Amino acid sequence: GARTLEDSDNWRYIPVRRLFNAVERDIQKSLNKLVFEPNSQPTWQRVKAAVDSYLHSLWQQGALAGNTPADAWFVQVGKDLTMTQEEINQGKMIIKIGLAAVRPAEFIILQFSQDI
Amino acid sequence: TTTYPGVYLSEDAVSSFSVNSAATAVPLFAYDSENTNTINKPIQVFRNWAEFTVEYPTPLEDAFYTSLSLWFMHGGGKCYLVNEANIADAVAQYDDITLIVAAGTDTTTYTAFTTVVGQGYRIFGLFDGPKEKIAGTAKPDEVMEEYPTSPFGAVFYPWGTLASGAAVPPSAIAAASITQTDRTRGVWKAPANQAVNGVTPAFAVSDDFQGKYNQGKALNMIRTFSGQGTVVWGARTLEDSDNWRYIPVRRLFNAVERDIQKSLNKLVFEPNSQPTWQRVKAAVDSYLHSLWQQGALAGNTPADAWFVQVGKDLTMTQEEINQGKMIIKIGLAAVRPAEFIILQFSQDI
Amino acid sequence: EMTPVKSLSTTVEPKAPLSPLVITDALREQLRVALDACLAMTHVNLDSSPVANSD
Amino acid sequence: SNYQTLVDVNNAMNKMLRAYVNEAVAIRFDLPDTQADAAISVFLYDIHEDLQLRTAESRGFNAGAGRLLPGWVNVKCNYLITYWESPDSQPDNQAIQVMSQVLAALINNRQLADIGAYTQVMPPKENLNSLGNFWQSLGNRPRLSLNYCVTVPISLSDKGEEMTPVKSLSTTVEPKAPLSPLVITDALREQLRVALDACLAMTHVNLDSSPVANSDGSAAEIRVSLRVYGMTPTEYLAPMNTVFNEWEKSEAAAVTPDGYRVYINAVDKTDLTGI
Amino acid sequence: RTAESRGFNAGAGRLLPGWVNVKCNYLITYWESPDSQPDNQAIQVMSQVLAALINNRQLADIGAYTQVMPPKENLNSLGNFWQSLGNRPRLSLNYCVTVPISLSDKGE
Amino acid sequence: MAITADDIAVQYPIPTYRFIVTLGDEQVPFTSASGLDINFDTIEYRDGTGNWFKMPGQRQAPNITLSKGVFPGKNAMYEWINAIQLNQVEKKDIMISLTNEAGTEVLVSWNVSNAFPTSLTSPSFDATSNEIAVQQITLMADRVTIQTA
Amino acid sequence: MAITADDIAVQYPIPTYRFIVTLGDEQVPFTSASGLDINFDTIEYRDGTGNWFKMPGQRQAPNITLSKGVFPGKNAMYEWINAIQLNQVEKKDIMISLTNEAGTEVLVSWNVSNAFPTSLTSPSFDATSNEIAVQQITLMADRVTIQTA
Amino acid sequence: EAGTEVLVSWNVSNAFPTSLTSPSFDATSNEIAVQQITLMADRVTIQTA
Amino acid sequence: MAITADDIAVQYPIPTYRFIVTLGDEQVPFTSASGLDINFDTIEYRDGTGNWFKMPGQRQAPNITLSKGVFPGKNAMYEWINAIQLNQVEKKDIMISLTNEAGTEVLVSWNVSNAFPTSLTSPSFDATSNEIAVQQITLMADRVTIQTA
Amino acid sequence: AITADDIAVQYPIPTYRFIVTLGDEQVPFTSASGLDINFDTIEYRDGTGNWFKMPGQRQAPNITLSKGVFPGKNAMYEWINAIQLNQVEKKDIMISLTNEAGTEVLVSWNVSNAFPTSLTSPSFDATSNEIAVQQITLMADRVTIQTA
Amino acid sequence: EAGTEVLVSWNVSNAFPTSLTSPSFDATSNEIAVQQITLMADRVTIQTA
Amino acid sequence: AITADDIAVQYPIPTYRFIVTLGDEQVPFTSASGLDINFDTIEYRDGTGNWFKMPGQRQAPNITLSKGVFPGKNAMYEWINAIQLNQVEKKDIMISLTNEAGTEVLVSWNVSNAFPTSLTSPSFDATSNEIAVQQITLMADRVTIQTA
Repeated sequence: GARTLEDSDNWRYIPVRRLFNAVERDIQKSLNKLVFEPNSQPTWQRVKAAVDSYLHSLWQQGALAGNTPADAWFVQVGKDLTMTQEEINQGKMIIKIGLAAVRPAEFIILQFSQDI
Repeated sequence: TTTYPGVYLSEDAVSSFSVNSAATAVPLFAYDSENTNTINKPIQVFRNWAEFTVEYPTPLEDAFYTSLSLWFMHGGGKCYLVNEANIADAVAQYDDITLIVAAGTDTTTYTAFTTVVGQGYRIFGLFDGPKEKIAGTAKPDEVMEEYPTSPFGAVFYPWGTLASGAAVPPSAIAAASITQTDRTRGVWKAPANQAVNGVTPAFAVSDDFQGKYNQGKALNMIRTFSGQGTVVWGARTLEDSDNWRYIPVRRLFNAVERDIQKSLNKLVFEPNSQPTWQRVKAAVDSYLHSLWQQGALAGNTPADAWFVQVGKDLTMTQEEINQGKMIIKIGLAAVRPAEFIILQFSQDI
Repeated sequence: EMTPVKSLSTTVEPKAPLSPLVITDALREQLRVALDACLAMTHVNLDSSPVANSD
Repeated sequence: SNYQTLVDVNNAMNKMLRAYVNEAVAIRFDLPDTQADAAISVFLYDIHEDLQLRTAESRGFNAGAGRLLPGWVNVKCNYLITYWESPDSQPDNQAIQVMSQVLAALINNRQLADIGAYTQVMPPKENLNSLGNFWQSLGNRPRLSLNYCVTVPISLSDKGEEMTPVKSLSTTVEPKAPLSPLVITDALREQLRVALDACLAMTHVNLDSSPVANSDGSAAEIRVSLRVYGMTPTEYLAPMNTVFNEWEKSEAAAVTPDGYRVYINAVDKTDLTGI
Repeated sequence: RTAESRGFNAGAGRLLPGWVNVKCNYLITYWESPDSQPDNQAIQVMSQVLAALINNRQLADIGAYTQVMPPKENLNSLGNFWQSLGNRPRLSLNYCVTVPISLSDKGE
Repeated sequence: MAITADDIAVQYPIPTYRFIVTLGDEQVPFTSASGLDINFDTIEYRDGTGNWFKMPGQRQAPNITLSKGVFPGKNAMYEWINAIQLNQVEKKDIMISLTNEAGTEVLVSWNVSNAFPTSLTSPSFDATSNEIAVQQITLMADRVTIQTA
Repeated sequence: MAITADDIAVQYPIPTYRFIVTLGDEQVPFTSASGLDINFDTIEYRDGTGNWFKMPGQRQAPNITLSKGVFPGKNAMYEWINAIQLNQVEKKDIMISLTNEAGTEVLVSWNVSNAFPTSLTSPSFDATSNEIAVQQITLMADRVTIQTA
Repeated sequence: EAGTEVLVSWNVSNAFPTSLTSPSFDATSNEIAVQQITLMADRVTIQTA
Repeated sequence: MAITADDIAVQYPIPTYRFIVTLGDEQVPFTSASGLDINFDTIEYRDGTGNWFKMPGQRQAPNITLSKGVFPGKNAMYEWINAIQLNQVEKKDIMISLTNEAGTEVLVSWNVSNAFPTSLTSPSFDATSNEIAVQQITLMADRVTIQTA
Repeated sequence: AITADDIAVQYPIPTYRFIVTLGDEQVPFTSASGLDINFDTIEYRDGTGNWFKMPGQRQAPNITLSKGVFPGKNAMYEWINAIQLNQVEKKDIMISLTNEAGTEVLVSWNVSNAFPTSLTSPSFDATSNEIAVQQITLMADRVTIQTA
Repeated sequence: EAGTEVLVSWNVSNAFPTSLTSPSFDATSNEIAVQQITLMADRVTIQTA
Repeated sequence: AITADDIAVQYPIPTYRFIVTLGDEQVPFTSASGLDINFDTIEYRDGTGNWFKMPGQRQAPNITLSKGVFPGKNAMYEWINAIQLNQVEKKDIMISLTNEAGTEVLVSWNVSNAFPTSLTSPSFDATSNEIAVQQITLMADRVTIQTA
């Protein structure tokens, strides 16, 4: 049995929760090495190609769902995408990612018969 | 009902057929309005078998159910059930229907088929024949007075008696040899000798019975053989003219007229001038050379096979350029089936 | 007068396995049935980009 | 829209360069012929067409007014800036604290008021051999010059082309016979040859064919528009006009090979030109 | 030029003169005779000289072959031409046209 | 012989620069376009009595090259080489027509049937050169035809 | 056709010199940068009935070249090629973006995933030439992508 | 010079084409669009008159 | 980014001509010096599931070239290629440092461990050329390192 | 226009993308060959002229696999070391040509009861830039091709 | 080249399969999966038409 | 980022770095091959259709080593010269793929009781720039793979 303490349709199944712990932490430890950069449009690029390079190493080893990288993840960071000018001027970089994980096959129903 | 994460066992008897469709066979299983067994949705889409036994979970015996069940077990992709008084509404609305099959249906499907042919939707109808046995003293001009005299239909007499004992309308047997032929040999090859499995005809047809029904309105027998069993035997439409005889050359010009219509609507809002008349003429020419190469036309050079003309003094006028109208007139030569194989023997060498 | 970064927020949410290509080419024959209509909406394009969808 | 003409580039060179050069020098646009003022003298010297930036553009349409748009060209302007003046001779010249704020204007303006141009600021192209020729054509007085290159699109003339959009499309496909136009043409030659030394006569006539659509065709019955062109002897052009005229309006086609029955609408015959 | 084959008449029986095609190489200036503004009198005339050249890539001679403003000249080469004028530089616009010119005509 | 029986006007060949290329369903402005060749490779059969037999063979697959500058905005040549999974690639028609001076009359065109990309180079990122950043794309197709009008 | 229905402003391609390269976690000023190519190699299958089948195959490994002058101070390209023991090498991301005139807007960039060095040349120690001492480094990686913004 | 007298000629017997190139569609060059055709034959003779 | 937080002075790369070479235990004035490269050759392992593995391999042996004019007096490069009997040759260190303008500060140097000669050319004895008689010597070694100070 | 969903129907399949299911686990291999279906031949001739040609009985396949040497645990040594005079864990081999994502089978070659008969060491050479590749050969009884 | 008429044919009377080889799977190869079947028969006939 | 401590875990191992422990001494060799594990095959068929396939008994490995000729003492001649009709000092062979420093084993191939059966002289040629290489072949009873 591999289920958590909540039967909602996204945070059922222990593995997809730990799959998003390690995603949210490997992107947090790979992008703290980009602090003190200017909070402008070249920085929002090398964020977006650092997240995208990590998840393509992750899609390739069978961790996401869908058979194109457009099927698997997206990422947005920028001026009218996810931040405001009130938040650029106080520093805050917001990086919103969405990604589709796989599910386990939990029930294998064998239905037998007599006719061929 | 699944509760625990293990492996489950059951013995509820179910069936399931795979999908091996072709894009040029999307039928229209028209059923009678005098029927309460059907779901009261007037038009509904059935993409595979595992969706059709969700709407209809119990095996019926009615003529719309032995028609779809004999469709899906020969491949067959999406296909439609429409009431017999609504088929003109559904042909005009879904844009990919290539067949109208009368699944045990007449007297208004024959009417509303003639509606959509005059409107020119490039459809091919598949009708039925008599349900009880034709005598032999029948005088065939009295039997095929009912049927339309359009080149877009065929009739297919002997009714089916598939393994559960129920009746299959012979518009579904004839549409079951079109799934397996458009998949395999193409739309230009006649649907006749393809074997449809799991059905047997109700009656029997001798060679001398089919011979009077061959020319004229062409009743298109379903016959069983030792070998290729229960094939359809005859591939002629409801008109014996020398260009719209033979079912396959009609469907070969439906799909040509529609694959050029869907490849050249992506050239609207271009200027109606001489560069546009070129990239019309090289888009038609590239399509038909893919079609000549896979054995669908006749003649052994591409000059033998097709031509196309579009332009200023060729096919249009300056009265028609200035109101937009592009006219693209194509002419192309298709192949014919070998219908009669005369063996003449002798004694001398 | 640009400002330094000094803080960084990362939020990862589940999504469906639709591509933006699978989304866009579904909105075309979704719209086509919403109406010669195939000839009408030939030269409209309607690119898509997936919003993050906070929950 | 973006098509800046050539006087619009000179005005773009005066706004960029007044802002850095001192307010009381001058910005002059010729070579000086008693000048009594300093006058740095921006000078344009060739307007050759820049080949390296042109593409295979496709002559855009309008489709709301139905008109073709004029397809531009883009030339390269090639200024050079000097400092005429008219001793000063110190390392902090008057002549070089003006040429220090000329190139400071150029260095800052790699993108002008014409924001869609393409600029080379101070290329390395000139040489002491080549500068020595220019310093003579001035009248034997050397100076310090700063070249500056700008390309810019200039649109063509504007006339109403007035094409119409397509908006509708008809496609009709009809059966034909398996005759090629080659099989048709070379059947009309020995069809005509028997219609008449006749092989020597119609040697240099050609009679190309193109199959007309034949609105209700068949599996037989191809229908063909001829055009006959070439050369024939003097006497033979007159009997050939009869066999052309019966082909044009014939109850039973023309020469037909193996049951095909080729038909003819127009003989045409404009170019026979019998000698 | 090609390998043309000296055409015949065959109605009057005469050989046709086999042409040659030369290249003409104009260049357009602006002599005049202060003006010194970015909106010159001298450059609003040279703005409508090249606008005439830009529009005419095909002349009244519709069967010519034209290079409109080639990149061929150089400040070294312009500096020699500006001296042979008598030491006065200008802005010139070169313009190249080829055209066939037929030979003499005799009765062959 | 130039036996037209009267004087015929001379024609000059039309220049390389006035051309126009459409990948298929759209028109793209390129800078260069090469390698649209019809190529056969011969088959021979020499014989002892001495008659040589020379024949054409198969017609070779063309290797078309197209180059274009790098612009700010969407790279349409990358979105067509990106979308490949192991044999899946969306083939396209190519037409490279050759217009007149005004560009309103196609004169000769070269038609290409199923061209898919095989390569896409980067520009030469040279800091010491005031020059346009170009990039070449190389296509492979199956047949090339010419239509004249 | 240029069917935008109204006049569209012309664009010139952006020059080679205004670019910017970061090895990964730092920005390095280089002089040249080449070989960032997407390359496939085709697979074919000819058939007796005559239909040729042409397909892409694998995508080839890029061979990127980067050159830079030799400066007084720490050689950062040597401290990354020094630290190799038999297969151990620290892979890095490479981004070669292509900015506008001011350099404050990335326009098109080329992204490289796991680039490790294979070579590092010396300068041409020529005593008879008044010229900068450059040195090239050649990388090998596994994929190249393009993002446009 | 006049072209009315053949002097030396080169005769080729059964030439069939093997290739036909396209022009170099270069937008940056004011130049004629040429195309080469390559033939293969079996013998070449020279006749002088 | 050039995030030094304050303006940093610009550096130009140091020229090729101001260098200095010592074979080992003596300093020799040369004219040219090339081929002091660190070169690896890769090892690859492609896999059916699709992960490519790219690695460095061995580091290749350098092939250094040194040229010098021919002077009146003792040929020191010949007395080191003369003294070979069948594998016996006296290996030497090579250092090619790269000084500042005065030459009193080494900036970057290239160190070579066991270099022995393999060839020694003659000058081009051309009577029709007013030119220096040079001669090249080619060395082979085993490793090249860089030290910066 | 070829519309790449049609490439997934009617174009052939290359040989560089394959998943090897080895018992109940997936093991990455570099090469895989020898999954043949071979029969013998029965012949019979009489004096009248009748030749009778018949398929015999099919013989055993010999499948050879090869993968690289990794620093962890050697799973192919642990399966050829567990031989005790008859006793070997037979396994089911599945070698499936897969899509580029690795998630769906195009066509598969199944192998019923395979057991190892050989395991070759890599060739050690001090002058070679290669990867250490072990090559195991298997022996089974049946080769099945499932297509889906 | 059209595929519609025989130049010369090799006929084979009663063939049945005796072998069927799998393709050689290699992760470093750009090739097509080719099966090779071998047949055994009794007579080979050449018809020419 | 691949962080080369992960290369030491999940990337494969090349074949150019290896230490050969020969008894109780280390001897530098150039090549080393033939450390295979080969079994025989038992088969049994009955008339009902049951084929029984079984591993036989494993046969002896034949290991071949090759090194260069050095001016000192020949240790491989001194071990093949000490044959008296049965009597040979058997040795334990260890061929370990090692790191670049030479101090820790990645994976090793062990060989139990090896004795020399051949020793080839180098090929003397006056027109060749090569090194004199002796090639010794060994015969043992067991090949063991230890991984650590």
